[PDB]
Amino acid sequence: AQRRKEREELAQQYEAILRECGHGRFQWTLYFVLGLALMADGVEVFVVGFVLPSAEKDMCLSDSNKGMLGLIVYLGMMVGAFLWGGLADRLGRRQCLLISLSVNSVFAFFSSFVQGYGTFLFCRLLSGVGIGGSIPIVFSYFSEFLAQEKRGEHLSWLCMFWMIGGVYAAAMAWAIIPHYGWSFGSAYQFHSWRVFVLVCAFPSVFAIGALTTQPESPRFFLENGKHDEAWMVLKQVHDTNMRAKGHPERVFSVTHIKTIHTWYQRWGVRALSLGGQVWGNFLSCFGPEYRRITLMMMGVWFTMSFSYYGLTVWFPDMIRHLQAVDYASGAYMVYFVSFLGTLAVLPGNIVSALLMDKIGRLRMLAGSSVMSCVSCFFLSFGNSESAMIALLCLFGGVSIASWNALDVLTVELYPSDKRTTAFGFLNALCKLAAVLGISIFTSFVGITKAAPILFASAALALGSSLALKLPETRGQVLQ
Ligand SMILES: COCc1nn2c(CN3C[C@@H](CC(F)(F)Cl)CC3=O)c(C(F)(F)F)nc2s1
Ligand SMILES: COCc1nn2c(CN3C[C@@H](CC(F)(F)Cl)CC3=O)c(C(F)(F)F)nc2s1
Repeated sequence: AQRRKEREELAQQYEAILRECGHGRFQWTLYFVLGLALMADGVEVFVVGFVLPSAEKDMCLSDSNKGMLGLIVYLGMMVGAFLWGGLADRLGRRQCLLISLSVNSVFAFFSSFVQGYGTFLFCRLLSGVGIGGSIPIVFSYFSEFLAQEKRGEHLSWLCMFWMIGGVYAAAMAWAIIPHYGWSFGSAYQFHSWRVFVLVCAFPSVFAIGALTTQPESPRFFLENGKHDEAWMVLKQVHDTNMRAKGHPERVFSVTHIKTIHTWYQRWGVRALSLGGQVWGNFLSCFGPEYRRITLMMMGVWFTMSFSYYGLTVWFPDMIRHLQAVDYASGAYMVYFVSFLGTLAVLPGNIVSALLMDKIGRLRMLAGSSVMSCVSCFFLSFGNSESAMIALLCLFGGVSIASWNALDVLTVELYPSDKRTTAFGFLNALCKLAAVLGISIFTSFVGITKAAPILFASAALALGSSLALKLPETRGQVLQ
């Protein structure tokens, strides 16, 4: 009964406290620290999508087992997303981010030394389970330090690190394992898939190391009744910002903050309680006051992920076909296209970041979705490799804006006590959509050119039609 009023008061006071702390060196530091975490997810996604389907041809496998590994890893990412997103609302943002990154790093490290396909599959699956939790936790964790004045722009600036991780993975793949030799094969060669697997883990290890230095989210502390810890963290933020700005004498004035109020047997009971609470949050996401928002969010996210991850398998085959037609008269191609795509995304992320708080989230999302639909439709007309690459750059440049807007909107539409639960559920749905799109678009490879693009464009059109119905959030305190 009373809790809604108490939480509204908490949000209103928290916004004022953040305005007192201001924006400065602390948020700039946290920005890079969490950017490393996003980069790790980018690296893993690239490895699953482009390296491993290329390595499947050298590692010995039965024909029926060829596509198994990516499916398994994406399902692991789905499970990890739901698990860590749910737990981050009960144990904390920093805690769960540390745990998930540790899992990812440990099993990525272990996968370098295995001597068989089964054990490699196991270790890679658990690495996926680990990394699946990063994005939902990262975005909420960063959002909880941002004042409403420029929260959208600051959240939008965060998405570059994912593309940077993709570029990092592609460059390391080209440098270390050209031709994608993957024999289960090193003897300390420094030019081997084991060394590539190790090098891909560096962003996650650095993320863990840097993240150990950062404080836990004070909003999480306040929502769980820990007044003094939240006060200490907020004082740390204020003092860091003011000392960096050359005003060490300024005093943090906040006096009091609103707050909300055998060994194995004990562990079992604890786990049961945690499961019950996570399930309660997940079911609350479909309560009468959030059901419609959740369903519309599901539709939009599913359609966007479906179209993108279907194109991830459509485009390389189109390039191969065009190259074959031209020749009728490698890793470097992937690295080159990835680098150009990142350079194309960059202007789109700059523009969307600068406009996010100027024109609102809904208009950004709708315009970017329409432009994404049309740019996807244009792919059917490419007659040559250069034109195809240019059109892919166009599509990425326009779609990054819609993904940014939907990230901000997803952050702001859900309350802090279940934000990471909602975000994790949506991210798990996105990875399920990735699985489905990859399989369905793989089924088209032998048939025709146009139907996959028409299908993706229709999916994006439906996504935009749903996106038009979401409520605007610009100019509101973080619920
Ligand atoms: C909707 O379309 C997306 C496609 N991206 N993409 C690429 C390169 N990437 C890889 C992407 C990033 C990550 F997912 F890997 Cl982490 C960004 C990008 O541009 C290629 C290839 F270069 F291999 F040919 N083919 C396609 S489709
Ligand atoms: C709801 O949960 C799922 C989310 N995934 N996701 C990502 C990761 N991307 C970026 C996409 C490729 C693009 F070219 F379109 Cl930017 C594909 C993808 O999966 C980001 C990002 F950091 F990139 F901004 N934001 C969110 S939300």
